[PDB]
Amino acid sequence: PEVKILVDRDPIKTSFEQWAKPGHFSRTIAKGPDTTTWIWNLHADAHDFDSHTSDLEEISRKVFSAHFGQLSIIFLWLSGMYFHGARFSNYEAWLNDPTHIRPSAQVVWPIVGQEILNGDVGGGFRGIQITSGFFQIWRASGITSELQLYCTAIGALVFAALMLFAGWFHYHKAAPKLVWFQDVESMLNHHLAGLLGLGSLSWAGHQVHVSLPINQFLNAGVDPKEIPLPHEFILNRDLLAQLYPSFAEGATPFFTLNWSKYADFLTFRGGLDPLTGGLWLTDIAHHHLAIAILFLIAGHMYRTNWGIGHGIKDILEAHKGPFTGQGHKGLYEILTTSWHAQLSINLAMLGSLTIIVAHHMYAMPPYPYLATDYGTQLSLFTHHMWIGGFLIVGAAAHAAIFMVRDYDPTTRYNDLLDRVLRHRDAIISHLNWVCIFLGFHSFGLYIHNDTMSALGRPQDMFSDTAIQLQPVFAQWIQNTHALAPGTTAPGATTSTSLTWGGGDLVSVGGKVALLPIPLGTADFLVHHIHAFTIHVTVLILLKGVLFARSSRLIPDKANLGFRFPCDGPGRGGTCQVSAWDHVFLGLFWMYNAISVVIFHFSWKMQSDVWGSINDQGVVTHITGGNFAQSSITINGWLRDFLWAQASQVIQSYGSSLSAYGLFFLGAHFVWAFSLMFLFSGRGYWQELIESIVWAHNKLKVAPATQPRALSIVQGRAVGVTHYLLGGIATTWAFFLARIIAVG
Amino acid sequence: TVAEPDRPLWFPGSTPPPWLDGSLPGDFGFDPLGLGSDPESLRWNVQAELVHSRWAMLGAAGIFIPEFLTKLGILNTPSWYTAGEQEYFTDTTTLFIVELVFIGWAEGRRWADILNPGCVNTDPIFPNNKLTGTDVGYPGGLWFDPLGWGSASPQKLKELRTKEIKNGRLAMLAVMGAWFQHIYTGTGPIDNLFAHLADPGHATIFAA
Amino acid sequence: FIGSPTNLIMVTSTSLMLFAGRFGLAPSANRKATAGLKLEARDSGLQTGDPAGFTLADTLACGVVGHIIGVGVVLGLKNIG
Amino acid sequence: RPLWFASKQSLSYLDGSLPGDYGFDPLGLSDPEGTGGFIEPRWLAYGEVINGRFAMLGAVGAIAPEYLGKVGLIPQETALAWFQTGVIPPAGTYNYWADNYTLFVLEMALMGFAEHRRFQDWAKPGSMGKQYFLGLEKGFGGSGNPAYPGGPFFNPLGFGKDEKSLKELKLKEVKNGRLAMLAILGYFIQGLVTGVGPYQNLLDHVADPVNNNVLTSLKFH
Amino acid sequence: MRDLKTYLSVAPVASTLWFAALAGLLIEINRFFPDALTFPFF
Ligand code: CLA
Ligand code: CLA
Ligand code: CLA
Ligand SMILES: CC1=C[C@H](O)CC(C)(C)[C@H]1/C=C/C(C)=C/C=C/C(C)=C/C=C/C=C(C)/C=C/C=C(C)/C=C/C1=C(C)C[C@H](O)CC1(C)C
Ligand code: SF4
Ligand SMILES: [Ca+2]
Repeated sequence: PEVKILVDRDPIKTSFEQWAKPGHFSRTIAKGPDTTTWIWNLHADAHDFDSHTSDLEEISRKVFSAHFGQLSIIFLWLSGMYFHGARFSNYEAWLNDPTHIRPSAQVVWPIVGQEILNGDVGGGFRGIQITSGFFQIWRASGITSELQLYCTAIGALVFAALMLFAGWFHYHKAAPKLVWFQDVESMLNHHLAGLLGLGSLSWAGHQVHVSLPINQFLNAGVDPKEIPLPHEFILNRDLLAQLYPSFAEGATPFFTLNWSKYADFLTFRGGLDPLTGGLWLTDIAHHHLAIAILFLIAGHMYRTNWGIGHGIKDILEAHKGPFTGQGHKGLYEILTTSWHAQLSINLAMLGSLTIIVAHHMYAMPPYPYLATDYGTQLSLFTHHMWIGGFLIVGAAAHAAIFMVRDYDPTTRYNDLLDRVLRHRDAIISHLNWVCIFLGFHSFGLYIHNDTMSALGRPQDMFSDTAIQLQPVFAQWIQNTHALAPGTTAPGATTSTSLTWGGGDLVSVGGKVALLPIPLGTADFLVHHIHAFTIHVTVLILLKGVLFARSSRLIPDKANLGFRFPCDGPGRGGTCQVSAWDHVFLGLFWMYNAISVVIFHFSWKMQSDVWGSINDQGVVTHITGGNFAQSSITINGWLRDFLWAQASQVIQSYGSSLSAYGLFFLGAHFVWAFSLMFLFSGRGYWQELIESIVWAHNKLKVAPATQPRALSIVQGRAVGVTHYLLGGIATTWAFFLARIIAVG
Repeated sequence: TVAEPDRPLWFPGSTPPPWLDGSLPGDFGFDPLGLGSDPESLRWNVQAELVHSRWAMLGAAGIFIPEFLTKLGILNTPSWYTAGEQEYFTDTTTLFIVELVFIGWAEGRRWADILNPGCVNTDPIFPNNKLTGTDVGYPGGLWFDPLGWGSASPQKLKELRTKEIKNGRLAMLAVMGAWFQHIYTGTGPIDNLFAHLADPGHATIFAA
Repeated sequence: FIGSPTNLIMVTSTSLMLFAGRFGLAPSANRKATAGLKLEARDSGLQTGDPAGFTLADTLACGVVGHIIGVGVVLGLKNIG
Repeated sequence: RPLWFASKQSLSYLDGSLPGDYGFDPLGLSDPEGTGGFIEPRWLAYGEVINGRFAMLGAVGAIAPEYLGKVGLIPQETALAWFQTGVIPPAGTYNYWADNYTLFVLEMALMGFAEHRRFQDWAKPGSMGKQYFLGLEKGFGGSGNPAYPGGPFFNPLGFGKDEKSLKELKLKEVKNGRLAMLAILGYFIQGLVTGVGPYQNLLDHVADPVNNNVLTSLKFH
Repeated sequence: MRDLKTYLSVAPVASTLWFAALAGLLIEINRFFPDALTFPFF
């Protein structure tokens, strides 16, 4: 009942015996290779811990140690970032003049004429321009010299070493026992308070002392090398008092509850900083302070050792109504004995969170000189969108894995899950109908507009000048947001973001940072397209999860497992009936949806937001507002978006962006190559390999390990992997070249 | 071999590795990484350590005695670090090649003996010479042991070999230290010694 | 700044909340909460010296929540008057 | 035997076999049940004793130079607060016979010899009375209990020939170690918020209790 | 050591070391004689 620390000593002794034996985990694999297929299997089941054994304790220990290893990898990656910024970057030159110099933190050695990639990025530097946005982060943190970057890189390297040692020590010397992993109340309490709340408090403390005074000096125009070091602001307090007088009293306002006196650096302004084009740092510090309070309070909910608290089992079992029987009874036991359930929930939540992060980050830019760095904005949005989509698809993959493997009503029975499995047919039928209806009305309208335009009947089109489909609800919501400050939210001076409205365009260095985004008929159509694609991919994934165990076609689908090619050509053909194949199709549909989303974002930003301001205030947008009138037809998307904006990438040859054109063509190649695997079957390839192997046998040069063709599931996996790589990489090259040449 | 279970150890209180039973001269049980576990690899490493020790002792002598000799106004050897480019009677490449063939001959003889003990002790020109040494790494003979100081009881030769290997390890560390000093500082080892002795409290690593 | 309205409000708030905690009136460490209406009796493990089973964790929690409510009330009052 | 804020689970493994056993382990770190690396109860007891010993040394030392800096011939420049000695260079430095960094390296070499020998005794008890060490190894044997090795070096005056005397002396030792330990925590936090020095802080407080903790809440530095 | 040698000769590790060496050799050859489109020696 009590929460305590439980471990076991020396479960596995570090050694090299198992290194010499490939595939120790599986007995048959340990025996040795008979055919080349063996090799692939060895990799396909490397991290499938729950299949190598059945003991929950061993699986948990392996998961914990692998987490430590991945954390070490992340720390090494961050240390590499900071070191490259410290040595192979023009960070100080960019710091002196942000808008003038293009950030760059990578140079290429001159070996085979590749030194052309070391382009003129400004600041007396030649390198490869970086769109990761690290320079903005370092500026917002208060880093001014390369000594600080060097120190951060060394510290991150040391922490990577510490993470690696922690993984080794916890798997081989002191491995926590199962009851330790199953203690979720204390885990939630610590993560809510110890990690998130305390970490946010720490970051707020840094921002108050380092970010605020340093960025204030930088924005005042002081040269970066003449600014006092970040530690001075802590030693002598009058340094802070000068910038913000309220530091003079020092803490006594905080303890007498005269918190209003801290209004100097703890504000609720909102909007953007007109000088840097980012959020007010005095708002971000207050943000993190409030977040710290909220999380430190929320991390005191679940009972651990002193009676006070909440039992998660009690909360779950206290909820149930007439429509769900005894719902929520038994879920606690399901979520504390199966790792795949937790993994699916967490993957779904993290994917949604990453998508929201992208949306909010281009909505109101949080870093200085980030809004006008168009390449950085576009790259960050697209990257986070793709990461979130992949995580969401993985959520379905692991939900199906749990359903096939760990779901068991005889021992762990849940009522809600049973009811869902009992009316899955109705669920999927209605979802199918919704998908069809959305597909017809979203895409069908595009086809209608295209046909009308081709027939010379623009008056019949679904456009802003013919038949309008105005998103009244979105317009009303953003109008309510624009009027919010001073009416419904009195304490805020500027609206949350400048996309809501209110005018007040914000520009920096002759470039538009942000301004109100209008919503019209084209926006309505593209939003409905988004809804259609999301619903179809959800249909695929949900159908894969629900029908994972059985269906009217194969009543014993669970016995075949989560991953398997088919069940033969019987019953008319049972190709791709497994849940893994449903994830395989969901990958294609997720790619479709995310590609359309990023295309919409890019074209809308270029057409109606990004651009150059002039002396009279006349905004010239990168694309002259052609989105509203050209995006309502497929021909416009093919002509005014793809054709028009591919000129930047295709011309990149002979310059520093030639690598982008090379990657454009190579991504096209890899994508077309994937179709080789996606369209064929392994029987033909095995038959051809037979003749090849005979040709080898004729010369006494045949391999002992017989070369078999790829398995069916492996063929599908290779096809989808190559398809995704090619498509995403060609879009990556297109976006980067376009926005670096035109931005 | 005389296995000494209770020999002094590099890390007092810890058991030495099984493969280090004190047979070799100068065995203190130091093998954290366990590089010498394999017997054949152990023999190869023993030979490598012996040759490294002898080369490094020669180098330490020829780097330090000459500079301790030129620091005092006795003669005028230049700095060892930059001694490679001061032009001699001929260019460096020809000297390198002529030196290479000779030392390659010697090292080939040594290699043949290492991988096949007692198979090259006889002189190929006059087959009545014969190196007396019967141990790999210890050729002996009139050439490499004219005085015959180390041909007595095995116990005496054991501690003499231990003396050899310990002096060799010291010389290896000395030569590496001279290199690292000259690259870190810009003076000679004797200059470093004199400066540090003048100011033992401040003239150290932490002066930069 | 001692005995002032803010100090008096925070005192009375924390004192009243802790007094509730020590007796019934609130979910103590040894007193379970059913649905906010009835309180059951349990032993949390940690033993108490106070006769009423008021544990150190209980007094810490009661004080903390008392300070939270006092801070909220005082800040609101000073915000409007 | 009085106990302070003990727990029923803590009372199980805290029976009184160790000096200063007041049953105070609400946290439960000394779990045996769960025993592990550095969490093993004997290691925790050893750490308590060693930390208390070092803290007693540091508490009698960090307060000394700025005491006798007021009384005696001792030079004014020589006597500084425990934080101005060069331990924290930003708060003040001093010019000794060495660089402060080579001082660290020398301190580290000596302390390393001592601490490595101590640990190798802890792991395999009695292993340091074997290998040579300019003699002196017969005095580095140990007594089975690592925290109390004894011998000619660590107990030359022969205190506590009988066992009870040793029991009560261990109790006094652990109590004084805890006192000095908490006092060093006080040193740290006082010198942080108050930034004057422990002895001068005591002197200016004992003039009158005007200098309360709440007074320093303004936090000048 | 023996097991380290064994694992150090397994297909992936051996292949990566071989290809790193080959890449370095080709890189150096190109560096010394870059922009070579014919064999002029004979
Ligand atoms: C440092 C010495 C060391 C040694 C000698 C061993 C030895 C062993 N470990 Mg172990 N381990 C170590 C460190 C070590 N480990 C560390 C630091 C961690 C924390 C991550 C772990 C965590 C760990 C776990 C969880 C497990 C083992 C297991 C094992 C045993 C099985 C074979 C094996 O190691 O896998 C194969 C050897 C490899 C080198 C595989 C590669 C793994 C690395 C992390 C890949 C690097 C990722 C890379 C950056 C990916 C990008 C690709 C890109 C480069 C193209 C074996 C006796 C397994 C076991 O005991 O089975 C019961 C077991 O499940 N270890
Ligand atoms: C924290 C996230 C997370 C974690 C911990 C896991 C963990 C796991 N997953 Mg999973 N998954 C995730 C996210 C995650 N997944 C996401 C986001 C998706 C959607 C794409 C999936 C979809 C998925 C499927 C379909 C399956 C799993 C499976 C598994 C299990 C075995 C995986 C394995 O080792 O096979 C081997 C792993 C490999 C061979 C590595 C693949 C290498 C990729 C394809 C190359 C990447 C290319 C690179 C990015 C760019 C090119 C570089 C190159 C040119 C050098 C394992 C427990 C398998 C299972 O059976 O579950 C039990 C399985 O069938 N996952
Ligand atoms: C092997 C014997 C040896 C000896 C006697 C010395 C002696 C000396 N070194 Mg040196 N050094 C050595 C090896 C040695 N070194 C090695 C192997 C390296 C490579 C890491 C260095 C790299 C080095 C540098 C970069 C510098 C010195 C310097 C110095 C001088 C001042 C000490 C100092 O501050 O640096 C500290 C040196 C170290 C921390 C490395 C020494 C560690 C090795 C393992 C030797 C350990 C000693 C050994 C156990 C006992 C020796 C036996 C006997 C001679 C007493 C001093 C006279 C400094 C100088 O020039 O003076 C101004 C200086 O800048 N050394
Ligand atoms: C037990 C427990 C468990 C349960 O269950 C719960 C709870 C209650 C939580 C807990 C708690 C605990 C605690 C609190 C502890 C603390 C500790 C400390 C403070 C230590 C120190 C400790 C401390 C220490 C060692 C110290 C040491 C010191 C020294 C050496 C010093 C030195 C010096 C000096 C002199 C002066 C100069 O000028 C400087 C220097 C150089 C610096
Ligand atoms: S074509 Fe392939 S997947 Fe389809 S039934 Fe036949 S073997 Fe199975
Ligand atoms: Ca325990």
